[PDB]
Amino acid sequence: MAHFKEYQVIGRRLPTESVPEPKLFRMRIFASNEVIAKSRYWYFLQKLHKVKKASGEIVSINQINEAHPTKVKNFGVWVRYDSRSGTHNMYKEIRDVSRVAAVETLYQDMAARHRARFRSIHILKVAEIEKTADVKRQYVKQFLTKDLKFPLPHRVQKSTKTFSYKRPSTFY
Amino acid sequence: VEPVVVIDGKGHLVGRLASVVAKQLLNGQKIVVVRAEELNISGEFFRNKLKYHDFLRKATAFNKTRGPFHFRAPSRIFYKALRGMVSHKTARGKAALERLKVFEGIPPPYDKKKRVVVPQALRVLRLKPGRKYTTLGKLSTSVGWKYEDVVAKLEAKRKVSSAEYYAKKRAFTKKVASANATAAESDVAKQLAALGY
Amino acid sequence: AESHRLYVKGKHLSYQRSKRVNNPNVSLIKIEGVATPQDAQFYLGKRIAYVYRASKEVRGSKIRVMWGKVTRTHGNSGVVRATFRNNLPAKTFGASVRIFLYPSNI
Amino acid sequence: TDSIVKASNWRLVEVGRVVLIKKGQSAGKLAAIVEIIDQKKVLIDGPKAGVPRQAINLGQVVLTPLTFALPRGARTATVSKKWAAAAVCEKWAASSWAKKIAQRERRAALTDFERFQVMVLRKQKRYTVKKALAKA
Amino acid sequence: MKYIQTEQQIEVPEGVTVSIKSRIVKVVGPRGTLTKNLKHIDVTFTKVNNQLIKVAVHNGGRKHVAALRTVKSLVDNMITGVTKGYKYKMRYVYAHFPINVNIVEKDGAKFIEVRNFLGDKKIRNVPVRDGVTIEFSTNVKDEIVLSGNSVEDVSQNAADLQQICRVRNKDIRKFLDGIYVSHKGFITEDL
RNA sequence: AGAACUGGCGAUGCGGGAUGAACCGAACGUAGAGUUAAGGUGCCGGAAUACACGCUCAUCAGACACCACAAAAGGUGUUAG
RNA sequence: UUUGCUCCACACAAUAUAGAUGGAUACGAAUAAGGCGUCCUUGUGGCGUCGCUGAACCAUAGCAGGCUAGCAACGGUGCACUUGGCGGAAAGGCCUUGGGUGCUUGCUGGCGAAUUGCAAUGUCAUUUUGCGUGGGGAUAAAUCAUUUGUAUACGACUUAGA
Repeated sequence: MAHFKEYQVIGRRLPTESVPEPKLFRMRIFASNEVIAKSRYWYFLQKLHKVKKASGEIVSINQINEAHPTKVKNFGVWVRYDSRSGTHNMYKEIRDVSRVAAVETLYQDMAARHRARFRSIHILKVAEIEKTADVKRQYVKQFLTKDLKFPLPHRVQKSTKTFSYKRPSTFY
Repeated sequence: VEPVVVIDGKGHLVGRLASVVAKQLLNGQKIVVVRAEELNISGEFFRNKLKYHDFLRKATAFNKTRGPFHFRAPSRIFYKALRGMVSHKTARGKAALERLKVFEGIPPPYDKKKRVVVPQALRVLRLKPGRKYTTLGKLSTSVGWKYEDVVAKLEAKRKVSSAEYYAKKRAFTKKVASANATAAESDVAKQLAALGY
Repeated sequence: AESHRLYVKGKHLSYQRSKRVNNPNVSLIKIEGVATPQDAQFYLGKRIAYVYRASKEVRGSKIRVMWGKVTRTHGNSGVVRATFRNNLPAKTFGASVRIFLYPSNI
Repeated sequence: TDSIVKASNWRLVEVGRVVLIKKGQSAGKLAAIVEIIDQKKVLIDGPKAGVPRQAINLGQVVLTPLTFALPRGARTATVSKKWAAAAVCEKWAASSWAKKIAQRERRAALTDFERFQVMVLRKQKRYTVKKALAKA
Repeated sequence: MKYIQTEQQIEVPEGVTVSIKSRIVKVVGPRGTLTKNLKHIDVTFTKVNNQLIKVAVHNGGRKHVAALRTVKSLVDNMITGVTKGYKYKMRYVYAHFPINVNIVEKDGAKFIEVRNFLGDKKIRNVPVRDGVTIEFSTNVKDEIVLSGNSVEDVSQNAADLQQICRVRNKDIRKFLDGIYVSHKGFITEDL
């Protein structure tokens, strides 16, 4: 659609005479529209038990908005997927801009290295990094200093006109 | 708008230089590339060498009339690369060849006029901080170039002559620029400095 | 002004051929100075007549009337598919055709 | 005997760097860099404009040769009321670095009546040049 | 991990400072003045306190990373090559028969004309680059002075001068007449 | 190699995968305009060198399996767990 | 062989078109990078300015740019000559000095506009050649036949011949 947001999917199974108020399952599924998030909810929760699968109801479907988009810190999401050569329980600590943008950038990297299938990407708990010490990443702390200057080559010159006295160059 | 568009070879590529040119040659626009000796590529001289081991068939592999189809002389000829981007089999490219007056090095005095460039023709907008350098002057010399110290000498004679011409060309226009700031105290820069003039 | 002109000299591209199906009924006028389709909304609805001449004097010298009209937008570079009346050739065209700067919307 | 480096020193980006948006919905509006994210997409910030920050690439924003003294923190409206302390917008319209932008912007807003009576507003100065081309 | 900068404190004494523009470095020194072109690595220097040099080197995830150390070593070769120099004291340890080595002069190139080389009557005119003086034996038997003012102009030619008498059948243990480097010392004895 | 059912070819075109009587879409009325999927967007060839996020240095480069299949054992070319 | 052909000037008519409607505007080199101005002991120098593409400069005011005068002038632009330079890749151009004519909208008058009936690719441009006046300059070749035979299937190159 546009961007994988966050929704609130809550289940209750069958609050009837059989099992009055089971456990009320609730997670934080990250998906685009309100269609994929429903299936991934059943995909991440395959530990359900013998009741009925035809009872695909939602307690209160809504939309968990991005918590503080301007707040830029460090987060960690455990990457898990089952390929054909086995599996990989990975975990990155890349500096995320928001709290949901990490998932979008995850599809730009994991599919660029080990070719992660879209029907195998698992979503677990999202960790949060505030202080140092526990930070085992060097490339993250290096880019996070104070009053640091650096030159930047390469420049954009998007044009189509066949007339120029500028003599194109790259300086930024 | 303009009848003939002349493109200079001041640090230009090969296939990238004939990008928007293909859209012009199909329209019958005269475009000429000057200074073939001044051709740089954002690559390497290393790979660019083997141009004979895999370069021949389907004609008469020894003839002089119906044998090979060009591709001979310093790799083959920068002229062959421009044809492949134009519908040669149709007359939409046949008449284009009459417009495409690209020879070698110095053509008829067209470089002494307009030297407009194409945004995606230079290597300056396409070079990685660490990419090797390519020299056609050494590439042509690699396979035994004829006029090595001749062409380079002829080009040098024009650079010196232009240096003496640009000296007086920047002279008379200097008096105009100097009288462009001291003559704005009247009624010219007191009502035009708020509209764009 | 040593020249009179109320038209734009936009470079033509081609006509309406399609994949492997031929049906010359749509032109492909390309106006320079336009990079966005949103700026191609000024140039809508005008006579375009392709530049050519005749031979014998039948109207005054070498004049044979043609007609055309600017249609909707095309592509992303502000390409205009200004279809003509019926005189839609295919003789390897592509030139600065005369586009007619209104029949003013405003 | 000294080292002495010539130039080629581009405007270094650090904590506190006023920029400008050329492409996007906020094209033409002034912006600035308060907090640096990483070695990629800088976190710009428009002062007198009123627009939330977003992930904008370096291809849609360029640096400007103007510096100021402000801390590091992704916040906009703070850099607006206290802008009087570190003013630089007055120099933006004073220097001849951003005058080329309004040169084509204001000219396009001009009508045909104000773009036809300029020939006499350019010959009053040109006449003093013609006499200072051969005689002076 | 894509480093942003890898600055290195380069200790440069006064009197032998260099000129910095684009990618060209000037060698300033009383003992010969030479230049050097660098168009394959793309480096950039920055002055902040005359002696020390603090710059910014990007790209740290391929082969670059620390592309300052590979240049710093070359800088020292231009500083200690114009002051301390590089005198490769090579000793000619050979028996067999007294080889009559006579170096002649030709177009200021000084082609080493080796007459009667272990039974060979071939004149091997080895080209000698300018910027290095070559003498003979004075007090010590069999000794050649390779005192130059560069590295790629002295050591580069010395490698070709050593492997110029390569034999198909014979090699090194056939006769103890191999030209080996005794000690790669310098011109200045104190330094 | 030998059965039941079986979207086509056989007996059916046009478009498209460079090219294909066997695959996908479409079980063929005659113009124009508009709207999908498959197939695309430098030219050849009717189409934006339109944008953001990764990675690489090969004197056998690479860009659609079926369709003249390659595997195991290595290495001081690099990135991310 | 019914005095023709070439160069400058070009009456009245044809054969054209790969698309004319301000204008094809000369520094070179480099991109982990420059140009211009000023200063200086003239260099790998310093200071200042410019850069984010041609949306910048030049050019533009009268019937398809008409017929006059005055003021502001001793500039600028175009056609037709002469003197003084330069050019060897398809050179076939550029600039300067010394005269005359038309024009010269910075500012300031008068006359002219139409009847064409709101526009009709609404012409004042050019590839080549031939046929009528003549002001200059210049007074020619090849093939067949025959002869010589280095050449020779029928041809061509090398023959002789006032």
